[PDB]
Amino acid sequence: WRLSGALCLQRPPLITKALTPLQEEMAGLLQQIEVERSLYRPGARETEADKKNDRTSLHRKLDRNLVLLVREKLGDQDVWMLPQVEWQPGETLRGTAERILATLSENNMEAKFLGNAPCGHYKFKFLGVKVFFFKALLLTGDFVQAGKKSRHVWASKEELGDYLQPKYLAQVRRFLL
Amino acid sequence: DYEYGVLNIHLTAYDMSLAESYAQYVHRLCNRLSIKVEESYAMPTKTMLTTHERVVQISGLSATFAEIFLEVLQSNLPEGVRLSVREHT
Amino acid sequence: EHSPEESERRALLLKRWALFKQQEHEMERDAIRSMLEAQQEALEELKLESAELYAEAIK
RNA sequence: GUUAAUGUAGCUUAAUACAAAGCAAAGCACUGAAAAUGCUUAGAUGGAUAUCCCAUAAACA
Repeated sequence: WRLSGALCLQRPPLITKALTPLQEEMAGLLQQIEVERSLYRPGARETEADKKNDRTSLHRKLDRNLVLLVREKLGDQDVWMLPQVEWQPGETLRGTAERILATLSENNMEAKFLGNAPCGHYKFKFLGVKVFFFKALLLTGDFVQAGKKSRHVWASKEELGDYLQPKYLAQVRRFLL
Repeated sequence: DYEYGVLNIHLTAYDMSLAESYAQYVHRLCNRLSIKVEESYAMPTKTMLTTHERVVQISGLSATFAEIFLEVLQSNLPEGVRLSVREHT
Repeated sequence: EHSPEESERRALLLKRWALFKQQEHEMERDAIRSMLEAQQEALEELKLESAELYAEAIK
């Protein structure tokens, strides 16, 4: 059997929508009492303005969340895949998950693996194979080599359907936000 | 037998009321999701202007539960509050 | 002092705010269950293929 | 299509009678927090009969 591991990376949305003006006037009111009752170079809000086409760059979007999606090549297949790597029984899922972070992306991205339990598994057969879909949280991401020759794409769910058609790959949305 | 440790959330915001409002709001998020909150301690002012930091203790998480919760907190972010997750001493 | 129209205008937005939040909470609760069900469903899938693999994973 | 599921609102075989009920659950107010407490918010027969039924989703296919 061919053992293959994959990682469904999650990128946080940096900035939420602006508050309504009706909230602002209330915010001003509470601020005034707050003082009375008180007891004793920045990055651009959106860094896509210059790029407009850098799907490769980690910062494809800042207002919304993103999920890494990397074109992968197998021995007999070449299809658009979620970050995929070959793993062994000795290595645990987090160890396989950690290897995916540096192997495929070769970057100093900041990720923490809190839960060893995997979120998704889908099998494609023609040779029996299975793909492991892990989940993790990103506080921040430092993606080196933005312009790689590979087709790595950071898209949460909008492009998941476009690039991952079959339910074995289009059902990743089930455990996605 | 291992379970998620108790991780304190230090809500730092220049506005005292906003941190308190968010601290109460996030706690309302916590109890609804069945998150136990043992304490709501308050840090001293960050004398330099000053800022106010309020603790919201969180005990008990799950792998799927943690992933969903943290994004919800980010979306819940009203204005100019810095989230923080740190393992309890 | 706020006028009755101002209170009526504010009364409406609180209803909208409450409606939005309750919808978010219901969606959030379903998200917890859906991911947990998928994660639990994910656990079963590999167990059939090889239980030995999870032995490292569960640690 | 064969087997098989699944078809009152988180839960219930509460109910088809005199009501689509009870329960879980929510917002705001009250300022350690929570709870308590007051005022309030959102809801369902996707559907029949005394098994078909279409929808849905699986092993057969």
